[PDB]
Amino acid sequence: ISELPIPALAAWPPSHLRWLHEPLDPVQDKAWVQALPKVELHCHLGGFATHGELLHKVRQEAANPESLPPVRAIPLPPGWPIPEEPIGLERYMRLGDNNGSALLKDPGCLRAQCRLLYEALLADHVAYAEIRCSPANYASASRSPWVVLQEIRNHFQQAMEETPEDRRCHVNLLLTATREEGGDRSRIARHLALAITAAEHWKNGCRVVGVDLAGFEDRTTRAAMFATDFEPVHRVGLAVTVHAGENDDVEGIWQAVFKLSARRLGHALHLSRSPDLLRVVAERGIAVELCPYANLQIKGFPLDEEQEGSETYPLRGYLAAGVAVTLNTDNLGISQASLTDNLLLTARLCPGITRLEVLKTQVFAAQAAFANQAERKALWARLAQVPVPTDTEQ
Amino acid sequence: ISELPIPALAAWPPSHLRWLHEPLDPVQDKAWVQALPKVELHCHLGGFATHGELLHKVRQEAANPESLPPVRAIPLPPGWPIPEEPIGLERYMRLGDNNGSALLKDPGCLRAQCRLLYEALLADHVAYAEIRCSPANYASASRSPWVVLQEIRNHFQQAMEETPEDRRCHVNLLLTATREEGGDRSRIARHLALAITAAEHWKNGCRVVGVDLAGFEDRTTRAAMFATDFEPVHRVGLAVTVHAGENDDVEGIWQAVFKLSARRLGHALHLSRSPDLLRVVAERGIAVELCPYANLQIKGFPLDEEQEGSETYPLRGYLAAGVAVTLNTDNLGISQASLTDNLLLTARLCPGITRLEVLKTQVFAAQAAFANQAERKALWARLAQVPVPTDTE
Ligand SMILES: Nc1ncnc2c1ncn2[C@@H]1O[C@H](COP(=O)(O)OP(=O)(O)OP(=O)(O)O)[C@@H](O)[C@H]1O
Ligand SMILES: Nc1ncnc2c1ncn2[C@@H]1O[C@H](COP(=O)(O)OP(=O)(O)OP(=O)(O)O)[C@@H](O)[C@H]1O
Ligand SMILES: [Zn+2]
Ligand SMILES: [Zn+2]
Repeated sequence: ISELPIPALAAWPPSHLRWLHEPLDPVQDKAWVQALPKVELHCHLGGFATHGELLHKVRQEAANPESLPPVRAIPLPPGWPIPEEPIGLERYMRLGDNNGSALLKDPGCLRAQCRLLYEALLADHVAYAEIRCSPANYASASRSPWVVLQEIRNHFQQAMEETPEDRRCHVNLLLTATREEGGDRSRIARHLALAITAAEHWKNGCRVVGVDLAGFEDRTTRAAMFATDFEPVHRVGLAVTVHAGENDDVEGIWQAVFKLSARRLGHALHLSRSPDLLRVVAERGIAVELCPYANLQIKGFPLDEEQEGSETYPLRGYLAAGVAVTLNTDNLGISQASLTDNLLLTARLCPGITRLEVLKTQVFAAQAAFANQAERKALWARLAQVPVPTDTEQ
Repeated sequence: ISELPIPALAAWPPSHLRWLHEPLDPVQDKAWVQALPKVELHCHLGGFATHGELLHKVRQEAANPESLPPVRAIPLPPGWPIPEEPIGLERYMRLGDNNGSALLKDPGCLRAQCRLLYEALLADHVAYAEIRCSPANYASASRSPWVVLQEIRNHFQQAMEETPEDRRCHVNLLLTATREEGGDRSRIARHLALAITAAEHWKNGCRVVGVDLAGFEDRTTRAAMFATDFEPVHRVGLAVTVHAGENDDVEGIWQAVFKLSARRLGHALHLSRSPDLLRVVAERGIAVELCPYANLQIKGFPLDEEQEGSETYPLRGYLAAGVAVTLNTDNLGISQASLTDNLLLTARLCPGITRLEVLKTQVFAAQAAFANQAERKALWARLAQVPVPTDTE
């Protein structure tokens, strides 16, 4: 009874505890996961409303209809959101080209983008969310990166107050310090200085809690970030996550843990290959952020297999090894899947994934979130309200 | 009830749950604290038997009795274990000199030091212990520091194997860079190469799990530590622990976390006066090792107060701030107190400390231990068996 992730599970009757240990059903437990309080740690602001009906809602409320770009032709791959074959990362970023840099530069569009995304987290029962944005991408000749960040913060801080404290999601912001291919270390300096300033401007409500080192790949300009000077970042309270995408080495991961002092790892799908790194990543507490849909589409994994094969999703292996694994959505729009579909696609990606392990990935995320003491106790008190099962008759 | 540390406490009757939240009593709770499955993270091998009956049980086992040095007369202060005035740190170390490097160069005395200490951990109901030692301090012209360490390891492993699994204390070894370091980078290089080699020799039973950078408290050896590459230590899997304490050098602790990648801080008593550093130490999980008796005897703290002041023992503040705080013995011999007596003294150091806060320091210690997945899965299964209270009210 001392292996349950939350203390409230121990106070259940044996009928339900026996139910927690059976495999998750991706066709019947759709309603139990939905009511579950989730925790999002990898969500990109500029990828929420990329195509469909939400893209029109964002483009409709623009403050400069004349400035809005035309909606270019972005055809989704067939079988979407489960493509016939993977599409890659470069070809995956382009599906969200109807929204982002060239759309959200409109102050009006940014309001709907930040307010429609909060309504998508609330609908999903998210209790905590770290949103990732690049304010320097949405700036113009009259709106500096600090002005855009001011707006983004208060757009989420406004939605957070118009919501009852019982169902209120808590949104925090991560500044994606992108390793620009075309931009130089000037871009990094501005990004790291913007987070250090924001990391002390706000102490309550929406806060800038860390920096996301996207572009950690490209081990040719190695690294323009391992020069670092990240010590100011560490002394102001900020936390570092490395967006280890599009790469299959282990040396970068080693240097992110011990030179960058990173606390989370993004899309670290090849950790089991090196068991020495896997043991360190599990004893130091480093958290691994996995995105089921975004990974099945960029990389592609076997679906509905009946055995843990060689090329299977590493979620179950990570859990066995002790790694603190979390499940996220990456791009809500670009992947067309909410935080519930991703936790339900796990049943088909990892054969045998128990529905108790789902609660473990949520308890892990609750410990890997860059929240403060007040924010944690409010998050812990909301995951303690785990809903009771739906179908236990067999 | 989400605040309960141990999932097993959720299954207690509502009558007892209120008992936990009541303040601890350093007298009537002895039987309950004495039976708690405890975790030891700061215990020195060379400070176990410095005086008394134990000091002679060790000397009476040396293979070369004639080689034993004469038993000096070390006068313990009056009041001891609880002095009416602190004796400083340098006096504290000299207080134990009938044991340690001078005595434990004999294979017979060393064998009786690693087995009498294991009997003190069992008598105290310890389920996990990390013991720190300096093999190079006990080496002779014919006994290499690796020969000493290989003997120390097998004395504990042979003691652990002879005890039933359900009552067995798991002992792990930390290699300590002695406080007299920095002089030569040759000795800190032989020290880190011994741990990298030991961290691969043994993968089961008693293991070398980390290195303890003592002397960090000094400035001429803290730069030698910052000039030495610790990267090979991190790749092997060894963890790093640093001694804080008398030196209230905030800059030292900052660099020990982000340069040496330290996971634990020893005697970090001045963290509250640095609110910025107390947030990083409380959000990253860095654990703080506190020694209630070794801290009352080296620094001195108010006892039996009624309400918090401005200089009381910071264990209450640390816990509120979210810091992961552990309680240990430091030197079990030099201080006449076991792990049970250090937990009970917190009731006098910290006014109003709750019986649930005591059980938290043992869950914090369990998460701070440098044990692996197998060791951890067996330590949780022993902390979950928390004894039920005696009176209940
Ligand atoms: N999968 C990924 N791999 C690498 N970098 C990524 C990835 N996803 C996002 N990024 C980085 O995040 C930065 C911010 O992207 P975001 O999704 O917030 O929208 P955006 O800046 O409006 O988009 P874009 O530049 O594609 O039009 C991008 O510039 C890119 O550097
Ligand atoms: N409070 C402390 N602060 C700093 N260093 C300490 C403290 N207590 C012990 N040490 C260091 O711990 C190291 C190991 O001490 P231990 O108790 O194991 O005895 P020892 O070194 O074998 O004994 P001896 O000093 O008789 O040779 C010593 O080198 C000492 O420098
Ligand atoms: Zn991403
Ligand atoms: Zn010590």
